[PDB]
Amino acid sequence: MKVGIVGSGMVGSATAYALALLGVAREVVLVDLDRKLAQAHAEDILHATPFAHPVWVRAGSYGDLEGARAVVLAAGVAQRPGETRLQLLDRNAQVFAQVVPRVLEAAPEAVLLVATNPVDVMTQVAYRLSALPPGRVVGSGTILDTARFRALLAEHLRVAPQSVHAYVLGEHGDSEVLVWSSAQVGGVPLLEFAEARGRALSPEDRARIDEGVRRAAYRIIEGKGATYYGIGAGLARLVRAILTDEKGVYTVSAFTPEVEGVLEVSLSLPRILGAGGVEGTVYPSLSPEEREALRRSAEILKEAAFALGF
Amino acid sequence: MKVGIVGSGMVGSATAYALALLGVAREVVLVDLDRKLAQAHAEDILHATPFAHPVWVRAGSYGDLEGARAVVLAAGVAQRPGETRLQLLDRNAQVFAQVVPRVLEAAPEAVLLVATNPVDVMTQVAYRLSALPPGRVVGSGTILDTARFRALLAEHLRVAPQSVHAYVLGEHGDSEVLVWSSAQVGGVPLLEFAEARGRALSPEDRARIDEGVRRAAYRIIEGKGATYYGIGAGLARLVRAILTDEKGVYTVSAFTPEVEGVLEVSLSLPRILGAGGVEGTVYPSLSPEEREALRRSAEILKEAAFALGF
Amino acid sequence: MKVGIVGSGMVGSATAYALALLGVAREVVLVDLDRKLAQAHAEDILHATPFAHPVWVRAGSYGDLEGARAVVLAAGVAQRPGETRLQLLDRNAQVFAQVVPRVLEAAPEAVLLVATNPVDVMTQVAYRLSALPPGRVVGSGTILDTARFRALLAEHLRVAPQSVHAYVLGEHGDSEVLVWSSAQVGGVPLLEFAEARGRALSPEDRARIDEGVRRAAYRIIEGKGATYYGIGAGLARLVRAILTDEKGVYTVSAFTPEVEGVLEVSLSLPRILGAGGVEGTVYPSLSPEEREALRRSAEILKEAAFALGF
Amino acid sequence: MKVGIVGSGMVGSATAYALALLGVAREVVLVDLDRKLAQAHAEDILHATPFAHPVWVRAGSYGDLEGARAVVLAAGVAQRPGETRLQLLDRNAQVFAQVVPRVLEAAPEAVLLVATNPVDVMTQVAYRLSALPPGRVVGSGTILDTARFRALLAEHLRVAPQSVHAYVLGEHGDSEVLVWSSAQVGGVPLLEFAEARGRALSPEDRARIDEGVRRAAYRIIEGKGATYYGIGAGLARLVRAILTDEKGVYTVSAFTPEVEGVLEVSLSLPRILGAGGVEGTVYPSLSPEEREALRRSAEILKEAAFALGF
Ligand SMILES: NC(=O)c1ccc[n+]([C@@H]2O[C@H](COP(=O)([O-])OP(=O)(O)OC[C@H]3O[C@@H](n4cnc5c(N)ncnc54)[C@H](O)[C@@H]3O)[C@@H](O)[C@H]2O)c1
Ligand SMILES: NC(=O)c1ccc[n+]([C@@H]2O[C@H](COP(=O)([O-])OP(=O)(O)OC[C@H]3O[C@@H](n4cnc5c(N)ncnc54)[C@H](O)[C@@H]3O)[C@@H](O)[C@H]2O)c1
Ligand SMILES: NC(=O)c1ccc[n+]([C@@H]2O[C@H](COP(=O)([O-])OP(=O)(O)OC[C@H]3O[C@@H](n4cnc5c(N)ncnc54)[C@H](O)[C@@H]3O)[C@@H](O)[C@H]2O)c1
Ligand SMILES: O=P(O)(O)OC[C@H]1O[C@](O)(COP(=O)(O)O)[C@@H](O)[C@@H]1O
Ligand SMILES: O=P(O)(O)OC[C@H]1O[C@](O)(COP(=O)(O)O)[C@@H](O)[C@@H]1O
Repeated sequence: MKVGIVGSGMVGSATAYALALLGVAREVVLVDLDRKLAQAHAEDILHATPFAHPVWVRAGSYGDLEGARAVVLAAGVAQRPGETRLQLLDRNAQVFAQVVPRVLEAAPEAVLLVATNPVDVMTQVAYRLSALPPGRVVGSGTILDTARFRALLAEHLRVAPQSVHAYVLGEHGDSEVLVWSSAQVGGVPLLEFAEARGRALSPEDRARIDEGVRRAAYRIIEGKGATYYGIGAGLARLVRAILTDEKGVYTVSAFTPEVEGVLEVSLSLPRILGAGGVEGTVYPSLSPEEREALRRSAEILKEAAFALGF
Repeated sequence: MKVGIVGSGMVGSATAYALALLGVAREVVLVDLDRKLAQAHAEDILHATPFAHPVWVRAGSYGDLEGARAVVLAAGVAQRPGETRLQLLDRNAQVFAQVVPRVLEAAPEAVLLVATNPVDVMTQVAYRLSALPPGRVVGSGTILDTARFRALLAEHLRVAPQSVHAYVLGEHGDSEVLVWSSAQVGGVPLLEFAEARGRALSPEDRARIDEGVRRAAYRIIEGKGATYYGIGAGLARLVRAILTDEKGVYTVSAFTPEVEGVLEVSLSLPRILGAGGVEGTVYPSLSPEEREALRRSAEILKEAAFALGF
Repeated sequence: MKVGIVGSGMVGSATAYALALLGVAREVVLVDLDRKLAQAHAEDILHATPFAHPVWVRAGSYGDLEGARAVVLAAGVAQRPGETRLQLLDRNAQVFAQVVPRVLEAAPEAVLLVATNPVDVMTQVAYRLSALPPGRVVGSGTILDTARFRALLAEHLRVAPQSVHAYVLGEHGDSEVLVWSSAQVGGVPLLEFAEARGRALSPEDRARIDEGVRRAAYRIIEGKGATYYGIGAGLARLVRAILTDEKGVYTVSAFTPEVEGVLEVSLSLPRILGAGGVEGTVYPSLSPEEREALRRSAEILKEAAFALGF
Repeated sequence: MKVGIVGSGMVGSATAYALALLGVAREVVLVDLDRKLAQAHAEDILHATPFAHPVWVRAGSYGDLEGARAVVLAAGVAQRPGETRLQLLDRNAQVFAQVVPRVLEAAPEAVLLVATNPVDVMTQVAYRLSALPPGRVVGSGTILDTARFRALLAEHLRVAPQSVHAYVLGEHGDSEVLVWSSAQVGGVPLLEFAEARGRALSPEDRARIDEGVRRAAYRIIEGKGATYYGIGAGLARLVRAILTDEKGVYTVSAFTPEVEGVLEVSLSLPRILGAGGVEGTVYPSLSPEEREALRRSAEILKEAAFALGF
């Protein structure tokens, strides 16, 4: 099987690295405007393969994406001093108007996995331009925020992250919704589990954890300039779910007909991931405060998309 | 690291095979009264290692368990031509009186993982004889039952079993409790999830599944004569959690001070598993019906233990 | 991807178990005349999946094999007391004459992996009946003998088997050829490495090791009746190489146009294994003594396949 | 188990990333003068864990290395504009003079794995300053050059790199030695194997491959600015060999008493890797030209180390 990655920057390359180390696919193709950049990352990653799994890693053109079961869109415009959030959005939408049709021309049957930020709006753009069934276009969404939420809770509880069933929904950003209400561990309410563990989650602890998730990216960027290991692994995990027709449940972004009264908007909800991309959407147990948060998050994304024309 | 397995029958050897294939430990030692048997299994598994991971698989004596972080107790007696079950229960308790002291004498710090049936009572016996803290003695318990419940639900919902958070508690027997009330998928009640999945769980479906779990072993024995693959993988999973100090949550058996009223009895509950064995016990959200069922199970188990004198 | 296994005995089930534990394929189908048996094993293995990877394990008929990229042929051998060598052969050959066309009818593109013994003769038989290119029909051959040679050398040298580059060629039987002449570790001749390691291989050690390989199966059977863990892993590994189009080198059996003179004979040689089965065959450096022993090995097999009618 | 990494740049972080994704150790500690850099990388990697294996990833000080079984030394100062490699070497040696004692103060029994370049010289420095047994100080050496040699050959032959038994010895640099003489695939000499595969290695192909290996870093740097994925996977693989007491053979750098008549020099040769670091060294079959090449490489490295006072 083959996986394509358009945009060979830190995110696209870290993603290829994860796919290689975990042996998700026999072939990985990197495509970038800067051909020398993609070739360098590709050789660097190919050299890692003898230590792990045989994988044909190479740089290429859109045409080289032929036959790919999934293509990760991690292409973005370089940020500069004095660039509002909207200015970025417009520029990246221009990038996608070029990339999407070019990718689909070479790999018409590929599932598109959107990473470019703002991921929810870009997922909407990809969806509109692709003219494919809604589920064929998936955005990473809050899959990384959910991981962050689980990792911070795990550190507080001294339990493996994978045993912490907590979710983050809505916008991958400021208005995201941490679903404390139905969070559970071992089949019991999170707060109740924490107490039993002797590591109760006080209101102070919860506010601190909220900040940790919400300000996660900002803090990482402050220390190293950009984030990429976390998303790289999240993208690789989603790619594997797709290539293996896993039918696993993840909080990812996709075109949603209606959510809390907001129509035609892309945001994250728990969904079933398989060979055709998203093949099922679930609407979880939300408290009133959470439903309110979700509505607001959806309206924010709806207006951002609308202003752009999608 | 080293893992020991006392009792090289189908269960014990199947566990060793899974451990080797997954490369959980650098060394696996098999010990059995029938040395030819243990040696045959050890060589057969050793021959599989070049296809998987480097593991020194070998047969030996109790002294060869020295240094083992975990030792699986899968040693039991063969049923006689015209004997009952309580007959075996006493016979096996005598095996443990020989095995336990000999094990802890060679590996004083090892965590004991009990597989021998009846697993719950055998766990309490191991507990009494070991003179180690409660958590150091763990029984497979309903770990396999929980696995069957998720597998059956997975087939019905067409989702990965790992995405189905449903548990089976109590006795690893007919009095086990299927926790339907708190079962969830994607943070949604099981029934509601099945609904939105277009694969609703009718009263009949639930009844058919409930029976598929309870009669699982019976059905397999009818066609195979015994079960080993399922439990072998479960035991290997638990050994891995222990060696890596995972801190993962599983439904396993352990000496419990108080459960739904009953006192000092070994039964399954969701517990945190790590280097010291079980290091935390929690009680899931149960319905009135399930509570009563769990109490009955505990009472039933308490009575059985007392009778043997443990 | 789907993998099929015909014959749910100990070999067939152990192979399925390894495939499940390693998550090689999303679906594994067991097919066996003894329907209850295949169902018992399928169920036992399915229950292990929640501990490893999501795999749809089930029992079924030939039609359920459609889409399978690889089908393991492990059915036959059911010798009667007093029954002759050839007599048993004819009975197996007949089984194959019925199984092969039915499997290829359901999955025409599937690669055939033969396990039934005598594997070399049964591989030639499946080859003639299949009407497919020579590489589409692969036999386990000396895959296990090679693993045994490495394992025993590994124990003597105290190094990982994967670092011992030694092979066993020819027939998977008494005529097998242990290639001592060109065996190497770290790019150094075996004997020269052994000495540098402070663990020289005396003529006594070699004879002993040679005996440990040749009598491997015999010794295991004395202890537990039959072998299956070693071959189960080997088969699972070859299936993985095929499903992932690995292009890895293994000593397996396949119809061979010419071997040291003998024409049209099936036996083991280092071959490149990929999605189309074997796609390359080479002859390692052999010493006069090894080359001659291989020729006689090819002769025996040649005569054996003829007498049978293939 | 715990692994420490001093130097949280791209190499150090990429290494921690591979370790986390592969679940090599339960705990990974990143130590860096730039505290915010190490914290940001640690959080970014911690966030990837829910998608793979539970690993406590964190930034810390030397005291946090306590109990570490292995500590990767990837520390180095940023090169100044116009500064030469030799001038940079002096500064990095001073860093080691400070780093080595601190590491050993906190983790006296740890194996030190050197990554900072020039790796052979820095390994010699680490060795002299450490005062530990020779095998306890290991340098990545030519592990990556060997990987590159195999990757390039694999692409030419269209076979898995792990099936290509070729090595690169001596200096991790311009004088490195490509051991063409004893390189083999399937027990067959490399050139002979290439012919059979129908992809012969012409003099021109061999020269191109030599340049491909020798100029690999240079070529990646001109496109990416630096290399890190390849070495990150190689370092992680070595760490794993150490923690599991693998006893695997790899081409790595370590203090060598005598090589081609050159005394007390650090360079790469095939070695056995286990819990104590390197526990055995062997000398591969070398042609006259390779021996000459190795001698020159060894002389270049001894002079280089001697100039620093090591
Ligand atoms: N979804 C998440 O959780 C998440 C996490 C981290 C980063 N991101 C986002 O992913 C994007 C990329 O980040 P990055 O750090 O890798 O940045 P870079 O490191 O800026 O990566 C962008 C690359 O895309 C390439 N590119 C632009 N147009 C292209 C085109 N038309 N065709 C092919 N390649 C093209 C560029 O040349 C550049 O190398 C950003 O929008 C970033 O904000 C998302
Ligand atoms: N926990 C579960 O869910 C589960 C699942 C399947 C089987 N089991 C149980 O595991 C046990 C073993 O099953 P099995 O199929 O391997 O049976 P066998 O095939 O009956 O295995 C028992 C082995 O223990 C050995 N033994 C007895 N005393 C010993 C001693 N003192 N020292 C060393 N070895 C000793 C015996 O020689 C025998 O080979 C049974 O009690 C079975 O009911 C439990
Ligand atoms: N082993 C190999 O084959 C190989 C391959 C590629 C790069 N490298 C080498 O690894 C080194 C690092 O490369 P990099 O790309 O990560 O560079 P960076 O990205 O330059 O990494 C160096 C980091 O170490 C930190 N540091 C310096 N002194 C320290 C000290 N005294 N204590 C704690 N931390 C300290 C610095 O703050 C810096 O962030 C270089 O010497 C590079 O040449 C080796
Ligand atoms: O804790 P449980 O109920 O045994 O579930 C464990 C399973 O949960 C998972 O973390 C998935 O959880 P989610 O479905 O909430 O995302 C798996 O990775 C893991 O195998
Ligand atoms: O010891 P080397 O030369 O680094 O080769 C190591 C590789 O050898 C293998 O054991 C394969 O050896 P073979 O090609 O002889 O079968 C791989 O599993 C392993 O990755």
